[PDB]
Amino acid sequence: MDVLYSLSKTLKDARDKIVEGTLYSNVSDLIQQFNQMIITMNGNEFQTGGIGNLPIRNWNFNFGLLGTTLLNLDANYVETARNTIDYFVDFVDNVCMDEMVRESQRNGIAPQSDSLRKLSAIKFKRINFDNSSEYIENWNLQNRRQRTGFTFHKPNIFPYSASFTLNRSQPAHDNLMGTMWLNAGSEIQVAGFDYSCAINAPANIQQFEHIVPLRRVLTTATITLLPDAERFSFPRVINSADGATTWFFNPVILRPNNVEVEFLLNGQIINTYQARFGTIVARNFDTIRLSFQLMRPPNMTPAVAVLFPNAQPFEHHATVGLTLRIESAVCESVLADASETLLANVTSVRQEYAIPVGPVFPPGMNWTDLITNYSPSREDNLQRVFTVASIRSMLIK
Amino acid sequence: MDVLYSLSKTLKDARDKIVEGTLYSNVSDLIQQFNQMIITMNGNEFQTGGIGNLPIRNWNFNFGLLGTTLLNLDANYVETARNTIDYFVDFVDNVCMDEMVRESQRNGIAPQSDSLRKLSAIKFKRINFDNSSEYIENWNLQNRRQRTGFTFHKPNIFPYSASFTLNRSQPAHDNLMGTMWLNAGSEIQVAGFDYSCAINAPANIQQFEHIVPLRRVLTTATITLLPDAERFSFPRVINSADGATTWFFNPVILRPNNVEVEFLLNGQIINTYQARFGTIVARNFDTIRLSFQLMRPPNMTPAVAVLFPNAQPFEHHATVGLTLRIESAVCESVLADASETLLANVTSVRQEYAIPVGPVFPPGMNWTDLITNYSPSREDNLQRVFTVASIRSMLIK
Amino acid sequence: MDVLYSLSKTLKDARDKIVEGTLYSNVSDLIQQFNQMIITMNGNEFQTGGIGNLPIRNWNFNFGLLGTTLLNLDANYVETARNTIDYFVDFVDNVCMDEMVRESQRNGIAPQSDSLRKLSAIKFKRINFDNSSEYIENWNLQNRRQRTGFTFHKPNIFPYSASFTLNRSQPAHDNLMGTMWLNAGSEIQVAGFDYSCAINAPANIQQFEHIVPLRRVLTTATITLLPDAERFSFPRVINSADGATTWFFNPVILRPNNVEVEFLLNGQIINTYQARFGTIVARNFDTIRLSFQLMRPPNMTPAVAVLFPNAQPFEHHATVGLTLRIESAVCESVLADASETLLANVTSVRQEYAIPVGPVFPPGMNWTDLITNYSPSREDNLQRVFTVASIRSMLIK
Amino acid sequence: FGMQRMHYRNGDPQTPFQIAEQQIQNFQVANWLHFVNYNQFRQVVIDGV
Ligand SMILES: [Zn+2]
Repeated sequence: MDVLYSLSKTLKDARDKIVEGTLYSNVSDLIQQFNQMIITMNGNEFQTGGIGNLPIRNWNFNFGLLGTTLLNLDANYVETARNTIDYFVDFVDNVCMDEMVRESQRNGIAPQSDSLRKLSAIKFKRINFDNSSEYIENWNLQNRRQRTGFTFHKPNIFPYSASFTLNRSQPAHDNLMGTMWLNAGSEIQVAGFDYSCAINAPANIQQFEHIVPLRRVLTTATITLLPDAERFSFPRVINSADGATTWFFNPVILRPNNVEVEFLLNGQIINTYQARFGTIVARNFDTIRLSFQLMRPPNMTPAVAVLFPNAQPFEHHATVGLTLRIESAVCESVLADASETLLANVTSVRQEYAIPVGPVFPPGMNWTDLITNYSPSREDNLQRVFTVASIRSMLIK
Repeated sequence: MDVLYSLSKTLKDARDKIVEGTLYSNVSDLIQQFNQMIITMNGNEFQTGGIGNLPIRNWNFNFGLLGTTLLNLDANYVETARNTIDYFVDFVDNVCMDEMVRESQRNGIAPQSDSLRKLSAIKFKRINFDNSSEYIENWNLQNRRQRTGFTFHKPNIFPYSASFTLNRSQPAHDNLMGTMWLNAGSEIQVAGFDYSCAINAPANIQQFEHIVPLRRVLTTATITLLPDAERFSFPRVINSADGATTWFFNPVILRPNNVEVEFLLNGQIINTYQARFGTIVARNFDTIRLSFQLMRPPNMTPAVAVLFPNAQPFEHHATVGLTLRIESAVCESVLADASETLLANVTSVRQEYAIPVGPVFPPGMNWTDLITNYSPSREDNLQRVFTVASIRSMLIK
Repeated sequence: MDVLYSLSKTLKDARDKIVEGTLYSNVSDLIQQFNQMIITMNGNEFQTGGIGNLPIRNWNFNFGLLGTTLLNLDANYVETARNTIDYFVDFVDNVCMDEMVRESQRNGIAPQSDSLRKLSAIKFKRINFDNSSEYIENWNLQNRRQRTGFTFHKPNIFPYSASFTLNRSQPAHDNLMGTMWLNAGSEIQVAGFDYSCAINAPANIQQFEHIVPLRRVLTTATITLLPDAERFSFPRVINSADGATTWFFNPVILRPNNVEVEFLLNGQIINTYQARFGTIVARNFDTIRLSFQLMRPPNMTPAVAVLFPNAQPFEHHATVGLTLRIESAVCESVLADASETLLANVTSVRQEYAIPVGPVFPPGMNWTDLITNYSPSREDNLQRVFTVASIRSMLIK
Repeated sequence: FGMQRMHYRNGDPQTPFQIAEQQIQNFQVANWLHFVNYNQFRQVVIDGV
């Protein structure tokens, strides 16, 4: 695993530094690495593929060393090295696709393919080169039990969920109370409603609350908070809880009163913010607890006072909502986000070669089903496959 | 072109590695490159500028080599090298602005300025250094006909478009049917409507469809799909097709029934997703085909049943919409996106020096007009200018 | 300051390049740097912490050099170097937290902690290594008075603001005119309204305008402009100016007529765009001036003509809005954005160790209060603390 | 080429041809100096020997 990154690092540098006309002292230490790759790899033989429609290929290495005697590199020296690099870079593609496609349930952090088990001998350890990427540095710190961290831009921490809750209801569905929400990606939009507009509430104030637990602990997040749910603002018809009938929701929107956002960790309040919108921070949390309340306005112009009567026909329903959005955070387990394409490389290999459903991952690599039940057996497999997908992205985009 | 990147790479490293007090073995291989720049460049003379308000400057190189005899670098050695770097870094600015401003129609991939044509001799090829950036690596892989790829965050693949289509209409404009859409940046919001709410449709179901063709083929995209068009949710008045009269649109919103999203490539279905919202992938596609339908609810409470009568006056119009958004994808041609500023550097040079409209690019470098007719003659010019803008961004931000 | 970055650069490279089994020529120049760190640092003694709940620790350096005689590194050579790196990387954490927590008002660009004042002697200058990061390169260019630049993705340039303005009002609040806006993060949503729908305006056209001044000058921005404010599109009730009464706002939405966006610099028009939506550029500006107008439609179908009478009861109010959004720009002072987490590292240290409110920064490091009054005394402190937070992020995530 | 003397230390890690190929600017002289520097044998087992 450490020597699979070390093969790809000095094939990336060999296509970049060994160019025509360059001075020899620029590449004097790469060629000592590239010659010492070849000496270790000669005489061995490998075999990749076999699962699904992934074809079986056999690999055999018998190459010669590079020359170490020029002052400026010429077109003979480049063209005799390109037909050696192009055989190794085809070998690393078929080892990385052989490993992203396999999985185990007992110990997923171990190598699973036949070729990567064979590269983990002490014979092949002399190919080891620097480990400077983000995923190979966190592969080594976490293997010694030291603290790691991945930096994300808009991480997919919330599974998709769109539902509601009725705290007061009747079969006519004309005097209701409760909340509605959408949790999707890295964004929460909750909105509380009350059809009577707190005409009989004590002190004309109705209290709402919405609690979102996370799956993993986030660290040093940057969060944007805005006092409107724009998705629950228009008239719509909504089905019932069991799909029997439908009910109508015609909102008018007040401002949210007495907003309190809390950031919990094992039930302890780490941060809190009271009527403070814009950008906020959250240093360590795993549970977000939103709290906001509706207050009936005590003074109303004649255009407003017609909307909220005392009797039963309520044609304009009051609505109070919020909107939260995580911009960037630092987690310790691997996730998906909006910047890098490591999830897209894993699913595209499995979909292309028609791979059967195994014992660990959901069918079709569904991210909503995978972050919902994000077991420690799935975490060790998901890190092992995102790290191999990161090695393949250096050579083959 | 390859030696213009090689001038900027070792002037960036010369301001970073040649600092006061550093050990000599840290910079022992950079000085052999920097001295070998100077030997090649002496005795030559250059000329940049001349088009628009870009002034004409003459360049002449007569410099001395750097010393290779200290153990730790002192303030004499730094200050005698800064007054050599500051002349080269002024030369590279005026060659990069001379090339981003010119264009050709026959073969745009060739150098156009007078200075960059002169740097493409075999005399200047010994200045060549490593080619490790993203745009200079894809400049070399594509020059040998090998497969390339650029990674984008929210790529500007859709030209701006906001229009509608009426599948059923009359001059009164009170019983309509069709779709509305906004395609802008990397986001599609389509919404279908029906004023009668399928009271006379067969099985009370109305079918909608919206097909978006792309300009270039995208690969391994990460796409977010949400079941509401929030832009077509409020009451508005819309002009007619020929601008004669105006018509009114008062929506209420049902949920989209039987959603199918397809990802086509040469008419072949690569991927498909049926009633699956959240994050999805798309491994290879060039045409997105959205399909969704409106179904009249069979059971309605008395608050809902007043909205949809059988007769002609329809005061509340039914609406069903979707929302699609591309987070990150990998294309093969150059584009614009939301992370890097290579389009902004090209237009800012042309606007500053009052450059006349040439034969290839649209007036004012309008991106909506450039991605609409994205010919292969414009693709070769746009890659040649984004690559020069990437070289200038290393030295001068 | 320059030698604090140089300690962290060669401890990051020492954990990456000194691995088991690697060839000695790969690390032959790092060990000459790492041995020359140790010779300078021996015999000295330091002291960090003391403010808030940050504990006091004493540091003392007495270490031995590394061996320079192997051909391939073995597990003795790695394990004898890891127990030297782990003492230095604990020292740099407690110097970086000692400096992010302190501040001054006279000259904030000078070092404030006791340890960083002691590292600024000429004895410690031989530890200096390359300065290749973005923040340490802009630390050195700006220290000699040369032009710098930071590249941001969605920069937090606007303080949070949500308010309105009534150009025509009466205590009944039934015939109003004015604008509403939200300025938050990097997004402007302005919307102008008129209850009479220009029935008595000259030529039935009502003119609106909204001017947003910036705090710092932005350069080469990429801006998305869309012709709808989706936040001011639904019915809501709004309080009065002094919080006395509430007033009702029921919108219908026309399209914006005759849109002009201007980009000012010292009162001079740099760029202008007239009825051009989508993506636009802005090369140099510090003031955005939006201008748009409402026009009554001259031809109306019978469904539209009922909405806008001639008399006083106006139940459907006209609304015209815009939406602007900065995707990426280049500033010269430090800011916050949506990609990097340098603001989150500073506040998380101050919140964890219970640090009292000092003379410069707002209580709780409130970014809305800090960009509102962004004095040159706060700019020198904010750059000095974001640069230290960038050094700590290399070693400890 | 008008250069000074070598001023060579006994016990230099580099031979006098190795600190000469980085000082001389002539292409035809210095790439012969580079051939003499990095000239060695090649160990190949021919017939078991
Ligand atoms: Zn982004």
